[PDB]
Amino acid sequence: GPMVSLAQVRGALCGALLGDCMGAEFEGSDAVELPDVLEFVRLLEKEKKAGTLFYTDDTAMTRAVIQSLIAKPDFDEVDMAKRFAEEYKKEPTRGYGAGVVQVFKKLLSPKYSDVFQPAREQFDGKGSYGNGGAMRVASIALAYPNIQDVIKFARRSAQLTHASPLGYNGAILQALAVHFALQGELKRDTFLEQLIGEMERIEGKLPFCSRLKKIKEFLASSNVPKADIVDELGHGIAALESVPTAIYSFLHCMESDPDIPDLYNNLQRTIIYSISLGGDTDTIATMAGAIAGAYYGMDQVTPSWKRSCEAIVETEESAVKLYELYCKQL
Ligand SMILES: Nc1ncnc2c1ncn2[C@@H]1O[C@H](COP(=O)(O)OP(=O)(O)OC[C@H]2O[C@H](O)[C@H](O)[C@@H]2O)[C@@H](O)[C@H]1O
Ligand SMILES: [Mg+2]
Repeated sequence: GPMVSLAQVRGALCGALLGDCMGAEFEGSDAVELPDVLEFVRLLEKEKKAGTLFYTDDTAMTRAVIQSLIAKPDFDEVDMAKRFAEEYKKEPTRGYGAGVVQVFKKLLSPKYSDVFQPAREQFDGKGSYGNGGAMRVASIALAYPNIQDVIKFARRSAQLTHASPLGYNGAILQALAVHFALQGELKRDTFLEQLIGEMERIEGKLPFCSRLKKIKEFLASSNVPKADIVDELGHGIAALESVPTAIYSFLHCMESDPDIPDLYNNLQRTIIYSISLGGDTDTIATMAGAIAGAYYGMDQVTPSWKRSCEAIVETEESAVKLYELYCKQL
């Protein structure tokens, strides 16, 4: 349908920033109540001062990825690794995982010449199964039209910290989700078909595909409890329990949720619903918000919501530069 607009590249970046900043406020609290979320959102819209919400590691790594792609459009993983590690070093308290810290320490030492190696040594050679690969990967889909490029650069961006296939395939799936959200206004069943299609290839036991199948099920039900969603899809720091959950959040909120006032637009709905799931609300909201931002575009990123976020202005700016990458690759 559409060729991809700047509105959609902005959409996706602001969506992710929103999901980070807002979901951070409920993170690690795993009983979250939708009433608390709505109450927070109302308070947010009335805030007199701007920039009251600070972003976390999710956004910090995101901006590193973007500065790398801008600087090295061809994709330079050494450059990207350098940016990750210096970002960590500049702002180490933004919320990073306890494991991934050790990667940044290693990459910052003279001791390593292979940038993938520290990630390979995580957890006894098995590598991290965490969602930190996925939480930052969106920009790959915004910079690279060609799905092949999206897959291999998602893998490789992720592999700088997440050496387990659980870790890097989560990053691929989340980057795919954004890719297809972008390519016109796809229908729910087509969107899933695409994702199952690509992940059956990439994976083939079949963890992500089975979660993705589980998702197909849930969208054929109506009034699915949050318990059931959390039970099957998860709401965890593990990529396997967050990426599919974020994807489900996005698809669900294409339609009305009886419990969320219809005066909230689709992207708002998506963020509110993500946070209501609890767990790692931060990373799930940032991922779902990126998919939703790519799909509905900037028009659903409301002035009252976005003015609350740290670095909103810089985010909007960076999207123009991402957009130019995208346009170059066509
Ligand atoms: N293979 C493994 N073996 C044992 N434990 C693991 C393994 N993989 C992960 N863990 C556990 O997973 C934890 C995180 O793995 P990390 O690779 O540090 O971090 P991230 O970048 O994925 O970020 C994950 C979230 O954390 C932040 O809030 C971010 O904002 C994300 O929301 C470890 O400390 C382990 O207990
Ligand atoms: Mg975080």
